Amino acid sequence: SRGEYVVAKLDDLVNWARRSSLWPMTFGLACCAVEMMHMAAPRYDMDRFGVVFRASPRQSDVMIVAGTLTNKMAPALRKVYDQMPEPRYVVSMGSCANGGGYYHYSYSVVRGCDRIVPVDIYVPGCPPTAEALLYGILQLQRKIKREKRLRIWYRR
Amino acid sequence: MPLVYMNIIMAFAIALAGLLMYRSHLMSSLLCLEGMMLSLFIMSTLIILNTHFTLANMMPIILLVFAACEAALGLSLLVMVSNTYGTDYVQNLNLLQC
Amino acid sequence: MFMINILSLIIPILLAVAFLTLVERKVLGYMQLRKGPNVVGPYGLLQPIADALKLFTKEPLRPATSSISMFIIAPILALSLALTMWVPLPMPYPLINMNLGVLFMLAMSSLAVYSILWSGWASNSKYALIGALRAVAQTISYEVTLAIILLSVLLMNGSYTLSTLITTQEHIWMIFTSWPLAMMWFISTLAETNRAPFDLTEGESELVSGFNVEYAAGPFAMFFMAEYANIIMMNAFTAILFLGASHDPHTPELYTINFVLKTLALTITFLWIRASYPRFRYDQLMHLLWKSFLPLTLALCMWHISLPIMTASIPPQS
Amino acid sequence: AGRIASFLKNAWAKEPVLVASFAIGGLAIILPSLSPYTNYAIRINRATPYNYPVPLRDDGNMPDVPSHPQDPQGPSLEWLKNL
Amino acid sequence: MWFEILPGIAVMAACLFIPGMATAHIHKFTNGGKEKRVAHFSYQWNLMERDRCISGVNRYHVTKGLENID
Amino acid sequence: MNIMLTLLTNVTLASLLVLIAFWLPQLNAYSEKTSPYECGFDPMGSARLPFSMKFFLVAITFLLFDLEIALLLPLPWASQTNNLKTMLTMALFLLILLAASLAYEWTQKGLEWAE
Amino acid sequence: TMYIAFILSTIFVIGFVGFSSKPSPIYGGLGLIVSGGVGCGIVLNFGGSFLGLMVFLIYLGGMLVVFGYTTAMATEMYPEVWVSNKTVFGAFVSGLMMEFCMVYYALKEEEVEIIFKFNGLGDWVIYDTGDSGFFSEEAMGIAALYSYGTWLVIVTGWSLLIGVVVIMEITRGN
Amino acid sequence: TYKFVNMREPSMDMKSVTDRAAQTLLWTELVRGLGMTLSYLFREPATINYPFEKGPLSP
Ligand SMILES: COC1=C(OC)C(=O)C(C/C=C(\C)CC/C=C(/C)CC/C=C(\C)CC/C=C(\C)CC/C=C(\C)CC/C=C(\C)CC/C=C(\C)CC/C=C(\C)CC/C=C(\C)CCC=C(C)C)=C(C)C1=O
Ligand SMILES: CCCCCCCCCCCCCCCCCC(=O)OC[C@H](COP(=O)([O-])OCC[N+](C)(C)C)OC(=O)CCCCCCCCCCCCCCCCC
Ligand SMILES: CCCCCCCCCCCCCCCCC[C@@H](O)O[C@H](CO[C@H](O)CCCCCCCCCCCCCCC)COP(=O)(O)OCC[N+](C)(C)C
Ligand SMILES: CCCCCCCCCCCCCCCCC[C@@H](O)O[C@H](CO[C@H](O)CCCCCCCCCCCCCCC)COP(=O)(O)OCC[N+](C)(C)C
Ligand SMILES: CCCCCCCC/C=C/CCCCCCCC(=O)OC[C@H](COP(=O)(O)OCCN)OC(=O)CCCCCCC/C=C/CCCCCCCC
Ligand SMILES: CCCCCCCC/C=C\CCCCCCCC(=O)O[C@H](COC(=O)CCCCCCC/C=C/CCCCCCCC)COP(=O)(O)OCCN
Ligand SMILES: CCCCCCCCCCCCCCCCCC(=O)OC[C@H](COP(=O)(O)OCCN)OC(=O)CCCCCCCCCCCCCCCCC
Ligand code: SF4
Repeated sequence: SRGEYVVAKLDDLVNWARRSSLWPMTFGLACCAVEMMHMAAPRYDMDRFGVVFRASPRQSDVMIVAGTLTNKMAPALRKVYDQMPEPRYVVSMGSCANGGGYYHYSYSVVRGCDRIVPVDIYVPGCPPTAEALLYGILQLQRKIKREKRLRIWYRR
Repeated sequence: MPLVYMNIIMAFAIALAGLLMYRSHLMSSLLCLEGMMLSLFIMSTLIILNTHFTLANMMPIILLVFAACEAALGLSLLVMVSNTYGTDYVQNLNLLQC
Repeated sequence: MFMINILSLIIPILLAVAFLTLVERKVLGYMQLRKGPNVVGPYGLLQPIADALKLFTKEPLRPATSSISMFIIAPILALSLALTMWVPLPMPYPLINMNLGVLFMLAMSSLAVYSILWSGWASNSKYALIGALRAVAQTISYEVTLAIILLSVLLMNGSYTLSTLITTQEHIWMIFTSWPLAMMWFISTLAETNRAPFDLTEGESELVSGFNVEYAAGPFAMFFMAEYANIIMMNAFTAILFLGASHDPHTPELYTINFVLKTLALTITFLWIRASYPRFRYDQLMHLLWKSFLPLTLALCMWHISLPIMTASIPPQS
Repeated sequence: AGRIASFLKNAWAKEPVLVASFAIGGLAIILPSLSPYTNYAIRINRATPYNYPVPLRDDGNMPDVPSHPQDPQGPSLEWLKNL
Repeated sequence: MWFEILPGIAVMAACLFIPGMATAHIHKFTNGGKEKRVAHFSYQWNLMERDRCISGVNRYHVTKGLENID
Repeated sequence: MNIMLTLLTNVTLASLLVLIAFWLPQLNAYSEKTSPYECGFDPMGSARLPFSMKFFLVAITFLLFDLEIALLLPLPWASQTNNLKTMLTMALFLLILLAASLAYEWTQKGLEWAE
Repeated sequence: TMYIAFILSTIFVIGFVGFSSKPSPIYGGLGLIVSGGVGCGIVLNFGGSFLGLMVFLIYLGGMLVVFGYTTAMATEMYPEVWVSNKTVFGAFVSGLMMEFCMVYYALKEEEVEIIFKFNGLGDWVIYDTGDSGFFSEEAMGIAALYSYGTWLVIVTGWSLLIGVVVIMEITRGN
Repeated sequence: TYKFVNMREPSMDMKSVTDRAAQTLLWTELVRGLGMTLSYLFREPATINYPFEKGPLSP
């Protein structure tokens, strides 16, 4: 149908922009943040792919939770996630963010950031290599490529 | 007289009425005082440009100079009052009585 | 036809702003031993388009504590003045030919100051207020120094008309004539456009994005567009004012090519400086202009008042 | 003179900006009164005809006022031509 | 390599060429193939108005000469 | 007329951009999203409380120096006069008085920010 | 006619009504900037480009300092806007109504106020037929500040220097 | 053993004073930093073409 074709093309255009312009928030918690710096480094330049760090949560699309989330820190993480405007995505990086990590059975550690925020991608490792984090970012881009919001709305 | 001069004089009168009727802040009174000189500048330059009084064109600049000298004086007095009392309220300037 | 000329002045400026974003990314990358964007399109040419579409399809929010009226007006004023500053520039023919074309640009810049002040105050957040006050101090210092430097340079010219600037620079360059004022003017334009080392209103290291911390989606894109348009416009003004190009009335394209090349060179110098230097402190910036530039600026103003008289080289009034 | 030399040495080593500023200002103040071209600049400003040269009614006793612009009488800008 | 920056600068230059060339072409188009008259003073404006009046077509750029006086 | 048309065009384009930005995308606002930003924690005070201005004197000196530059701006036209010596004396007098103001403030420590 | 000067005069009066109703120094400064720009436009229509640009630039510089001072000295928890307060809205509406009454009366008839007599006709009518040539009369008159007006320069410079001394002395404290 | 990182004093001869004043007025070290960044601009980038190229690993 003509309307179906138009909405397919339009939401392919919109998904392309979001995929090709990813702005992670400047937010790193523990040793997993050093591998984010090495992904930003010249060897695995993330700026090639349109991935650019922004300090303010209002100007970020991806939250890369990279490090241990403690009980004293979980409210701040949820606050900044809420302050990020939509559409927004979450990449939990490393064992501490994924599950508990080395600190799973601890009184002061949240067992997974997915208890606090809805996580889209899980990147395993302690820490994941810069290539592993880059593969996670590319997998997130391919996940965005499949979103069909206008195609759902037209049939809604 | 055209209606333009009427509007400028009315604006000056409005600014004069604004200064004489304080509300709480001294800063708002200073803003009203600066508006009066803006209206005076506009009126004087309108009069001078219309009669081709060539040598009088330097008058509005001197008007502006002493305008901002007064603004500087008012800002200095305002900072001293704020340092003394904590706020720029005109109610605190009540130690001296008539 | 005048509306057509306005559109021809507006739309290419926005396109040049987007590709200046791309160019700055790539230049900083290659100076930092990276490649910069090269994946989105051929040599990353579609990156600005992707960024613009993403920003304007993202959700913009008004903070609960914000003053909505001045929250909206500020990006509008910023972009409007950024586009307006281009109308008297001769390339080689201005869109709007003004007898006093320089004072117009000074006034419009001083008005463009208030966009960041009102956006910071309207946001009703502490980081925004701190950025706004940094803007106040920066504008104080650069404004006084810019006024006097422009006065002296135009005193070497005879009037306030940019076409007369071209006529003056027919033979040699104002950089050759008055290079010290050129250096101080370049620093003052850095301060005016809020570029490094003077990017204090939007200093990410101390403040989280500064005055536009609460701005998201479209209204943020408008601030970015306004800043980059100001960068290009100031570089073009510097190129016209100090690097004069030969003008042929029958084939004006040569002046346009030379003007564009010099503007691009100055913009690349801006990006180069950003990649090369640390950031000032704003008290140190205020003490830099008043205690270093202002004495030299006054002395050079006296020198450039006296020099035409003592050498019988007073420019024609018209 | 030794005190002045020491002061200038110290100022040039601590505030070269101020030393240069004062030197340029002093040159700006002093030089115009010694340059021989100040009078030339005054004469060039005078020689510019902003307004119309209203003619004089001839009374028959004005030998120094030309009857025609090309007559030898009148001001000459030959000095300005070769300058 | 460093010459991968050139296409972006080339596009930016192409964008910056448009305003000046467009303004020049429009000035020549709306003024009979000649430069747009610069009237910075009342004398120049009066000259333009006189040219409009003497043209007979209400356009100052339509210039008349000896063939028109006689 | 032309300048008014240009200003109207610029303002209309900016307003259209704002309108598209605020109406095209999907909106989902709640209390937590629109709360003020303070690095993840609730602000202790208010952003409307007084913010001390350590350079209050330099601002007033800036007002006066802005007047000085306003006086100096008509110099390019004043250099076309026949009284070149009087013009030069007055211009240098104004510049020397401006320099004297700066020197007095500098030596009396008016350029030092409050501690 | 196009009534451009009259419209700009009306906007001038409206800006004055705003900052005289005095909501809070932020909006007072906003209204004063608007009034300054509109006055620049008025005097540009009347002929003075340099004077319009100068007054606009001076007030843009001045209102910058006022913003910094009202952020520091003259701020409160809930700053007042025109609709926020009953007194401010009452004063704003009174000023607007008075301006609209005067405008309507002047347009409908030759309005003679209790103070002055105003005729409702063309600002274009009141203008002059004569012209200058190859110089700007306003620019020449302003540039005559240095050749003529040596006394004015002296008193103005002395006033500026004394103003610097005074503002340093007032804020000395102790 | 130990060394002083910063305990040198500058010579006060006229040539050195003039050189320092020239460095102050003419931004010599700033131009030096600009030259360093330009050199890095003309050097070869150190970026691999992931995912078509992979960083080295070990057994
Ligand atoms: C949390 O701990 C940390 C980490 O983690 C663990 C880290 O990793 C790192 C490592 C990170 C770093 C070292 C740097 C990260 C920090 C930064 C602050 C980022 C640094 C990046 C840079 C300095 C350069 C990157 C570039 C940036 C940031 C700029 C961002 C780009 C934009 C905002 C672009 C958006 C604007 C655009 C696109 C312009 C708007 C669009 C237009 C104008 C186009 C419109 C055109 C038209 C309308 C015209 C259309 C019409 C046409 C074509 C013709 C029509 C004609 C007709 C006639 C119809 C650190 C330090 C860290 O501490
Ligand atoms: C105030 C400005 C006026 C001049 C505008 C000049 C042109 C502006 C160009 C820019 C447009 C920006 C938006 C681009 C399109 C995307 C957003 C969109 O679709 O928004 C539409 C909005 C969308 O509504 P929404 O609020 O659900 O928006 C969400 C949109 N999505 C889902 C895409 C995120 O439509 C409406 O608000 C109205 C829809 C129909 C209901 C009509 C109600 C009656 C009132 C209006 C009709 C006329 C009545 C006449 C009679 C009155 C008396 C009884
Ligand atoms: C900025 C001013 C506003 C502009 C408004 C829009 C104007 C048009 C915008 C230009 C559209 C550019 C589309 C770019 C096509 C994508 C390029 C290509 O590479 O994408 C492929 C296909 O992309 C998607 O399938 C669809 C993309 C968009 C297709 C066309 C959409 C409709 C465009 C025409 C309508 C525009 C006008 C209507 C709106 C105004 C998939 O590749 P991808 O996986 O990603 O790359 C991964 C990187 N690798 C290869 C190295 C691993
Ligand atoms: C010395 C007296 C001390 C007691 C009185 C003190 C009063 C204050 C100090 C006043 C000093 C100046 C008074 C004299 C003003 C002279 C004004 C004018 O008549 O002379 C000018 C001559 O100016 C001279 O060049 C020198 C002017 C003064 C130089 C600076 C003196 C600064 C002293 C004051 C310092 C500030 C303190 C002021 C407050 C106390 C004009 O010359 P001219 O060329 O025909 O002008 C052309 C006019 N045309 C076109 C019609 C032909
Ligand atoms: C038009 C294109 C021009 C391009 C110029 C580009 C230059 C390179 C760009 C990179 C620099 C940009 C980032 C640097 C910003 C900061 C630079 C800076 O700090 O300069 C200020 C610098 C540092 O001061 P401090 O070290 O803090 O010492 C203070 C002691 N109390 O001081 C300055 O003022 C230098 C400014 C240049 C002064 C001009 C030189 C004066 C020489 C005068 C001789 C000519 C006299 C003329 C009369 C002739 C008589 C015949
Ligand atoms: C009357 C003719 C000049 C007209 C005006 C000159 C142009 C404008 C210059 C004046 C502007 C203000 C001058 C301010 C001077 C005093 C400021 C001051 O206090 O300086 C002190 C004192 O330092 C000094 O050394 C005083 C400056 C001495 C300079 C005067 C030298 C005289 C020059 C004679 C010319 C010799 C020619 C040599 C040519 C060399 C090549 C140019 C140092 O500042 P700090 O407070 O320590 O900085 C902050 C640190 N926390
Ligand atoms: C040759 C003639 C012209 C041909 C092309 C004509 C169209 C050009 C584009 C015009 C602008 C878009 C028009 C509207 C597109 C459809 C939008 C829509 O209705 O989306 C609704 C839907 C909302 O989700 P819903 O299913 O309602 O779920 C409720 C929430 N739980 O889904 C959403 O809201 C999804 C979120 C994004 C919606 C906005 C973006 C739509 C595509 C815009 C592309 C252009 C963007 C331009 C930006 C400005 C310029 C830089
Ligand atoms: S997963 Fe490992 S490397 Fe990452 S934060 Fe936890 S302990 Fe550190």
